[PDB]
Amino acid sequence: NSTATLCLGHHAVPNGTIVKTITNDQIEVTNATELVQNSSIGEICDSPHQILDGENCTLIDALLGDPQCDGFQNKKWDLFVERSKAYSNCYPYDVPDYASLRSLVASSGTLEFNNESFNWTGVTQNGTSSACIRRSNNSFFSRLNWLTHLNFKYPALNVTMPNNEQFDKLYIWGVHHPGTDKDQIFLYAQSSGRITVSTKRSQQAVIPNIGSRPRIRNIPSRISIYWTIVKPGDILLINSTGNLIAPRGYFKIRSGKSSIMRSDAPIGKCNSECITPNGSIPNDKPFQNVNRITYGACPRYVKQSTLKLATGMRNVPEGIFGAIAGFIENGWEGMVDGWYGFRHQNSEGRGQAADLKSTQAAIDQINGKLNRLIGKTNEKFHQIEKEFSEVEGRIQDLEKYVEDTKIDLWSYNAELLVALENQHTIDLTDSEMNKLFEKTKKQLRENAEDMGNGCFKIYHKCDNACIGSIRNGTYDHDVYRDEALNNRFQI
Amino acid sequence: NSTATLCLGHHAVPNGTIVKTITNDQIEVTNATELVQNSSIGEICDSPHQILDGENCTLIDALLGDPQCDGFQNKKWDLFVERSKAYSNCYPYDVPDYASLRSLVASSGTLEFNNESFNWTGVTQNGTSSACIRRSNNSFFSRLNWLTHLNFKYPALNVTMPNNEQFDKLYIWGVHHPGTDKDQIFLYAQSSGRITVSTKRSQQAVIPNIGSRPRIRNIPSRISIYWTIVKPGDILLINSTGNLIAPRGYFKIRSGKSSIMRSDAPIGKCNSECITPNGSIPNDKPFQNVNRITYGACPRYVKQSTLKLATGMRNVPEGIFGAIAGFIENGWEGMVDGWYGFRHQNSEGRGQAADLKSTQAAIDQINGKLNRLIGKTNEKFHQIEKEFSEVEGRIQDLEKYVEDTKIDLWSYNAELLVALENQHTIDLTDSEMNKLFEKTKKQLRENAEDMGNGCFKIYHKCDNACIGSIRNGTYDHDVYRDEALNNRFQI
Amino acid sequence: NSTATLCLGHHAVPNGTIVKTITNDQIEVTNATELVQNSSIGEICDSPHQILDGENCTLIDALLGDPQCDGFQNKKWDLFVERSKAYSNCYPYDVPDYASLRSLVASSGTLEFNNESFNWTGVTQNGTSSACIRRSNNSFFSRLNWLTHLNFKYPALNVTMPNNEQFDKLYIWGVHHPGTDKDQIFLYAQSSGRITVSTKRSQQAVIPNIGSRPRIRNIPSRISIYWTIVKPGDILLINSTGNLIAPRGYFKIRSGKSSIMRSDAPIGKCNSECITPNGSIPNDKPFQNVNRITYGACPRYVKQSTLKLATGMRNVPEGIFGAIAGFIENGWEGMVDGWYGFRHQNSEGRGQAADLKSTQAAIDQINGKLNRLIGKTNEKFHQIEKEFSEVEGRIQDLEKYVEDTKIDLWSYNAELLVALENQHTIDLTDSEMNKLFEKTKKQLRENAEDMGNGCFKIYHKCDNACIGSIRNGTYDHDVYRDEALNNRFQI
Ligand SMILES: *[C@@H]1O[C@H](CO)[C@@H](O[C@@H]2O[C@H](CO)[C@@H](O)[C@H](O)[C@H]2NC(C)=O)[C@H](O)[C@H]1NC(C)=O
Ligand SMILES: *[C@@H]1O[C@H](CO)[C@@H](O[C@@H]2O[C@H](CO)[C@@H](O)[C@H](O)[C@H]2NC(C)=O)[C@H](O)[C@H]1NC(C)=O
Ligand SMILES: *[C@@H]1O[C@H](CO)[C@@H](O[C@@H]2O[C@H](CO)[C@@H](O)[C@H](O)[C@H]2NC(C)=O)[C@H](O)[C@H]1NC(C)=O
Ligand SMILES: *[C@@H]1O[C@H](CO)[C@@H](O)[C@H](O)[C@H]1NC(C)=O
Ligand SMILES: *[C@@H]1O[C@H](CO)[C@@H](O)[C@H](O)[C@H]1NC(C)=O
Ligand SMILES: *[C@@H]1O[C@H](CO)[C@@H](O)[C@H](O)[C@H]1NC(C)=O
Ligand SMILES: *[C@@H]1O[C@H](CO)[C@@H](O)[C@H](O)[C@H]1NC(C)=O
Ligand SMILES: *[C@@H]1O[C@H](CO)[C@@H](O)[C@H](O)[C@H]1NC(C)=O
Ligand SMILES: *[C@@H]1O[C@H](CO)[C@@H](O)[C@H](O)[C@H]1NC(C)=O
Ligand SMILES: *[C@@H]1O[C@H](CO)[C@@H](O)[C@H](O)[C@H]1NC(C)=O
Ligand SMILES: *[C@@H]1O[C@H](CO)[C@@H](O)[C@H](O)[C@H]1NC(C)=O
Ligand SMILES: *[C@@H]1O[C@H](CO)[C@@H](O)[C@H](O)[C@H]1NC(C)=O
Ligand SMILES: *[C@@H]1O[C@H](CO)[C@@H](O)[C@H](O)[C@H]1NC(C)=O
Ligand SMILES: *[C@@H]1O[C@H](CO)[C@@H](O)[C@H](O)[C@H]1NC(C)=O
Ligand SMILES: *[C@@H]1O[C@H](CO)[C@@H](O)[C@H](O)[C@H]1NC(C)=O
Ligand SMILES: *[C@@H]1O[C@H](CO)[C@@H](O)[C@H](O)[C@H]1NC(C)=O
Ligand SMILES: *[C@@H]1O[C@H](CO)[C@@H](O)[C@H](O)[C@H]1NC(C)=O
Ligand SMILES: *[C@@H]1O[C@H](CO)[C@@H](O)[C@H](O)[C@H]1NC(C)=O
Ligand SMILES: *[C@@H]1O[C@H](CO)[C@@H](O)[C@H](O)[C@H]1NC(C)=O
Ligand SMILES: *[C@@H]1O[C@H](CO)[C@@H](O)[C@H](O)[C@H]1NC(C)=O
Ligand SMILES: *[C@@H]1O[C@H](CO)[C@@H](O)[C@H](O)[C@H]1NC(C)=O
Ligand SMILES: *[C@@H]1O[C@H](CO)[C@@H](O)[C@H](O)[C@H]1NC(C)=O
Ligand SMILES: *[C@@H]1O[C@H](CO)[C@@H](O)[C@H](O)[C@H]1NC(C)=O
Ligand SMILES: *[C@@H]1O[C@H](CO)[C@@H](O)[C@H](O)[C@H]1NC(C)=O
Repeated sequence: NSTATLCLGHHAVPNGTIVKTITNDQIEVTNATELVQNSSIGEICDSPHQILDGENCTLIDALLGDPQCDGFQNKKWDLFVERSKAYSNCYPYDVPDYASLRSLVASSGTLEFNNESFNWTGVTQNGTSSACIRRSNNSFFSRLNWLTHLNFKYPALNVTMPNNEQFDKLYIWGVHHPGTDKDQIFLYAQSSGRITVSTKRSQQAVIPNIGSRPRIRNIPSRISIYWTIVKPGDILLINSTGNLIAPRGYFKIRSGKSSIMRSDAPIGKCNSECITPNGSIPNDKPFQNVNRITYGACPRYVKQSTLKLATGMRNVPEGIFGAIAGFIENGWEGMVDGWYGFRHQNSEGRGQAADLKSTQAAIDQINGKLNRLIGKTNEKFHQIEKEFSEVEGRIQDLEKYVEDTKIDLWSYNAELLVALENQHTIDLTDSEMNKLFEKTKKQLRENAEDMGNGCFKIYHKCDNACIGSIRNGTYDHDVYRDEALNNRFQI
Repeated sequence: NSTATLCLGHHAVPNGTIVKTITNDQIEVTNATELVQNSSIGEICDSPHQILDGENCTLIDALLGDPQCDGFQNKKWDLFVERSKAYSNCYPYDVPDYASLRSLVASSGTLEFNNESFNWTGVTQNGTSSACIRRSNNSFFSRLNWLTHLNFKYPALNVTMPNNEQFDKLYIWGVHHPGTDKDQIFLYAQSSGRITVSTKRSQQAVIPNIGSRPRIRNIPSRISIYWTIVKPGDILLINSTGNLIAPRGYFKIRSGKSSIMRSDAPIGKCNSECITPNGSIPNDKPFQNVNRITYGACPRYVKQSTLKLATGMRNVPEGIFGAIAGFIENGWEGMVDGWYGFRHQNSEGRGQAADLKSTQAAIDQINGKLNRLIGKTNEKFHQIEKEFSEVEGRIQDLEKYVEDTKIDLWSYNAELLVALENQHTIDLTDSEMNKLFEKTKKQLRENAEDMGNGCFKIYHKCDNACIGSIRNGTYDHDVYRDEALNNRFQI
Repeated sequence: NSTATLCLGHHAVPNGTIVKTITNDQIEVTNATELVQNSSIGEICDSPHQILDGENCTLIDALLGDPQCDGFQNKKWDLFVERSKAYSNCYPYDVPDYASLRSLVASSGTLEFNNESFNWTGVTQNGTSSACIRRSNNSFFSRLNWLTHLNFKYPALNVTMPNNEQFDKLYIWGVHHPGTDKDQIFLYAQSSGRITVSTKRSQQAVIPNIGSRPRIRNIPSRISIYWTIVKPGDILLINSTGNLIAPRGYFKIRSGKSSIMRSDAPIGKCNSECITPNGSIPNDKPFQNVNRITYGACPRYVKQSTLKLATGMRNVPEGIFGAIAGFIENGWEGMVDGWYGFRHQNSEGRGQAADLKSTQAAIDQINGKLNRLIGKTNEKFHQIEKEFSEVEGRIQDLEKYVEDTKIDLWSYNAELLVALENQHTIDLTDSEMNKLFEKTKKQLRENAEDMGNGCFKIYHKCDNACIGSIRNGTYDHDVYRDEALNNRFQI
């Protein structure tokens, strides 16, 4: 009562959160934040990326000109979205290395088509069919020109088209495989058939194959689709003695941030940077567990479903410096205006006051970590395919291995980051507590002794103004030293 | 002698181990554990994975039905093991994209075969040869049907088989390349030859090639092998005007954890989760240096041959807090019952006692690290090939680049992990020493002074019970304070 | 004046450097070092790697024997350098899977050619042309043998060459595609044409294709190039009924550290381990931002343009322990002979002296980090291509994805490394300051008090020798204790 008590302490909360550290699988901190995005809003937002809903059409079909896809002529996109309900409703076709054509078009991001006046003298043009109905009338692929005999003849062709432009030209064309020699003759006069299209730096030579294939919408014949790119100064040369499905011009081909994604998520009227096939996801967090397939500024895909980053000190209700959860027995739930503070007992009563500077010092360091982690995601656009409908073997093994390797390495980085950061956050908060204790100890000089539990026995009368002077660093120890020394060193 | 001495200290061992840290390439700790598995027991354990020793046969040969491999019919496996002594002893064949077929079968993990009744009217069946001897009699691939002319004719074929099942069908078939036009005629009547097998979504068209190839076991002709997968609702259509080696049915194809590995390690009767081509390896450690090729729950392959994780404090025989290898000059080899402790000298003699709580605190943190690192390996099954017998160029460059990239990134993670963990382990053990010293200092209050080497000069008579009271935290400093103050502050 | 003052402190500089840490985006340290190499000297040094400047020739052209490339016969290289000004000046040719052939030759690293005596009876040899002029005379590819009819006939060929050597043989050959049936007849008698070259383990069957292609230097015909590798015990068998461009022997094929790089950097007379297409770069730093394409012992490519590693303490002009930028208000710019030191004031004046041991302790730890980071780069030779002139789709997507994945993971490692190291460097330097303060405090025992700003009020007369005794650890506190106690505990 000719003394006072001044206790240093830290807050605590009733609702702590369990986090992982380097040394401990489960340690409770006052607060934490989730680093793995685990949910989607279920819609693909139409902003800020130019979305193109394929709806009933695949990219290839819109490219070829299946009547169902006429509304897609000359469209551009940042992301083309293919629905699984999609289906082709024209002449049956295949594409050798389909995936590569789909990819290069997707990545180009435009269906811009220019018509070119090819010299088809000696042949019938605009071939038409019952399996490809447009406006209730028999039609064909809008971008392709089906050549047939004219007056029962079909001469050799040797037509050229030069690229005298400042850009690349993308040609799409194909070969017809009739189901019967009857049809071969009926359509092309001759029995055989041969197609050869060349440039200065390439040649693709195709030999038709008459034969039966299982009928698709009642058609047993097939078209095989091919592409060739012609650069400025180069020339397209197309030779044919049969079966040639002719281009009507070229597609502009670009390089940019365009791509394509398989999804059945509906398009919504909203704005979100990151798109997955499950829908758009917020990109505030650095990691996500929604889908390895993403487009835009996205958190990185990891295996974990949750990773909590501590944003507060260890919670001790009721560190390397040994203050928090050490010589200070527990935290103060009644301290809600700061993280660290003072409790005192003197002649005028018992009080509690937060220390702002130590509180702010810890908060700033924690916000420093958050600043490095939150809202810093990176943009990816066209990548590789990561889900597959058919067995292909080698190349598919490689593609899957690459993505699995990547994911394990990112999942490792995420796990280690959080464990290291959390160990460090618990240590820095213990350190700020220790610094406050140490600073106060030095202030008191010979006027007080450390009771070993964060409390100082102050060996002189110390009213509220006196305690206040200690808390704001204006305590003059010389004023009380004589009083304190006599109380300390007596019998 | 009207005083006592109490010294704080830590153990040390005669046999220290050198580890790496962030700041030091070679620092000695009391104990460490090896994180890189560097040895195999030389055998592939037959448990707990279903092992299939190919012995004399490659997977493809067991698939085709080389008489040598009859015992393999309809077998399943988790891991198929190909021996290098393996060799084919039937009709000479090649497979275009051999590696992809080998892969998809390996990954499927079953040789389950169902026979199908194909309508081969107009042809001779069960063709047979001298290069493929079964039961001492001329035979052929058990799963293939060699068609030849019947009565010197060989009509067009147009046979269908539909998939009306709930699963995929895998068809294996092939084309015969006779060495002479003589043989072409002798076998198939006609001079030419043509094979076309189709589904609703595919077509593979093959044209035979008569010609001589260097004789393998005296045969200059060859079979080329092909495969096609037919899904539910789809149909196989096979057209042929020559040279068709016919399937006798389909293989069930599955998806699972199956794979294949090249090794000459004998199969042992033992249980081990992780298999390498050198033999099975323990998977307690997180890393391994045995082989980049693995199967099962395996440590990750890294380049280092050794990485030691400190599991004890710095060894100081004869840190950031400056206690261990700092103001405490050395450790105590005579302390074998704890890591940290007390030595005293008083009127009753000199003694040493371990402090359990500080010892346990360091041990728990170290076990926390071990828990994150030991026995936590991850399962990989079918991957990519990582050793190659032939030059292939581009794709092989990519496969090698991917694995080399992966390995360097894991080797980096391993190196950094151990350096960080070791720096931290040395620091946390120094910290526990410091906390014990600090706690003891506070206990003694004004009754003792810090001599600067971890020892306290206690300024009062302190018998064994008194020293004991300090060690178990029951020391009442008020009892001795008058005695201590008078001894401290005299002349 | 019956007292002295002894202040503990650390240096500071006028020219600090901003670095990143875990908790702070911008913190000033006394010194830092750059970890990202951002510049090239613009030349490719001809040492210590054997450089081969392709100059006007591509690797393939030197391989085939384009007259322009005669000087390259049988050359070896560590790194072949292709110039963009390069051009072919012989018979127009293409290579299917050009990139794979270029790669395997590059990786082999030799143009060693042995001539082989093939039995070409029944044919004319040494075919020659106007598009391939050597010594002012019509010539051909030096390594190829253009076969034509002899006396208007051209029999079937069935020539063998066996590998009875201890090494692999690499055969290069090709097929001629005449522009007219006229030329086909003129050159090869027959109308058709067929080439089939085989080994015991392979067969490549080619069918020529008569037709027009856009003329390259006035030639509309083309040669297609192929390769086959024959191992010891195996045999080359080449059948042909037309159009065969024959090999004149084989290339030795090796395995080693050879590769190829596209660059327009001039070759310089200098020595540098690391080569990029921009020129050689120093490899002292662990990372580089110059080019993802490298050869030799190179720093790793990362995205950042700069990463500064702190090599000094926090700069405080005018940490977890709270000494530097904590209870010590600022550093001393006037201390240029050490990092930590003593300032005193006594009867004889005011002085400053560096403490070497604490200075050396921090410097050693920092050099420990530098030793792990500086001059430890790793050797890579032949890798994958990373820049592309044509759209290819799938495989190119995979190659680009792999490199982009790798780069992001290394850029992550670099960013985290520096942030962790810097946080730790700032903390260890604060720790050394704290240890020095703590050690000094203990030395002084009851003779001094901590004023709270790193300074001790020493309560006795302490001349220069006395202060000196404190700095070199020979201070005997017992000598002054009576004097000090009386001054401390008075009124
Ligand atoms: C080969 O066989 C298939 C199936 O038996 C034939 O295709 C069928 O043709 C009939 C008309 O005769 C159609 O009604 C069926 O719908 C077809 N089935 C399928 C699965 O496409 C085919 O015509 C035969 N080939 C030849 C040349 O006759
Ligand atoms: C092409 O040449 C090869 C090798 O000279 C011939 O193959 C040989 O045929 C004889 C029989 O006449 C066998 O005894 C040899 O063992 C064969 N050698 C090899 C390497 O296979 C082949 O017959 C020739 N082609 C033709 C059509 O006669
Ligand atoms: C196919 O057309 C091309 C271009 O019209 C022809 O190639 C030209 O041939 C003339 C000679 O008649 C040359 O002067 C031109 O330089 C050639 N142009 C190109 C682009 O190569 C080609 O001859 C035609 N095919 C046939 C069989 O006549
Ligand atoms: C703890 O409770 C408070 C008050 O209800 C709340 O604001 C805070 O978010 C809670 N913390 C956690 C981690 O849920
Ligand atoms: C928990 O931490 C996060 C991140 O700093 C913050 O947004 C949230 O407000 C905190 N919760 C409380 C109750 O302070
Ligand atoms: C898509 O096709 C379905 C039939 O499969 C049809 O009902 C629907 O109206 C089509 N949608 C559009 C936009 O054409
Ligand atoms: C074919 O149809 C297109 C438009 O559908 C037309 O521009 C073109 O002139 C037609 N060709 C012929 C030969 O009539
Ligand atoms: C393929 O089979 C059908 C039925 O005979 C028919 O297209 C034809 O006969 C066969 N192909 C050839 C090239 O003869
Ligand atoms: C996203 O879709 C995948 C299937 O493509 C599914 O496995 C995953 O659970 C989905 N995620 C969410 C959050 O719905
Ligand atoms: C320090 O506390 C005393 C006591 O209440 C007060 O009078 C004084 O204004 C404070 N000083 C500062 C700088 O706030
Ligand atoms: C040190 O020696 C003891 C006793 O022989 C032994 O148990 C221990 O394993 C040794 N430590 C090392 C790292 O070898
Ligand atoms: C060394 O550490 C390992 C891991 O904690 C432990 O298994 C072993 O018993 C330790 N050795 C000694 C001698 O304590
Ligand atoms: C495997 O083949 C060798 C001959 O190459 C033979 O000696 C051995 O008995 C065969 N093993 C089996 C299991 O058939
Ligand atoms: C061919 O042999 C199999 C069994 O080896 C038999 O089931 C089949 O009936 C035979 N075919 C003919 C046409 O005899
Ligand atoms: C290939 O060479 C041999 C020997 O003459 C024979 O098979 C045939 O004559 C050649 N091929 C063709 C298609 O003529
Ligand atoms: C495992 O096999 C590889 C060769 O495939 C060899 O380089 C390596 O040394 C072997 N490891 C052991 C531990 O035997
Ligand atoms: C503390 O030590 C004293 C002295 O030996 C002993 O009597 C007492 O039982 C100890 N207290 C505890 C709680 O063990
Ligand atoms: C600071 O200045 C000194 C003297 O000019 C110089 O040697 C040193 O390199 C400078 N530090 C930096 C980081 O530029
Ligand atoms: C800065 O640090 C680097 C690396 O230790 C060193 O080379 C350089 O001399 C230092 N600069 C000064 C001025 O000490
Ligand atoms: C390379 O070709 C150019 C013409 O394109 C020529 O001027 C130059 O002399 C050539 N250089 C060599 C080394 O042949
Ligand atoms: C073809 O030319 C080469 C050298 O240019 C010569 O060795 C060879 O004998 C010639 N061939 C003939 C058939 O003259
Ligand atoms: C290709 O076109 C040109 C011009 O007629 C010529 O080479 C030939 O007629 C065509 N090809 C065939 C195989 O007829
Ligand atoms: C190196 O070359 C690349 C283009 O290949 C260029 O983007 C980069 O800026 C160059 N780097 C330097 C340091 O010149
Ligand atoms: C310590 O300092 C004193 C005072 O100058 C000096 O006489 C003595 O030689 C020093 N001791 C050592 C070991 O350098």
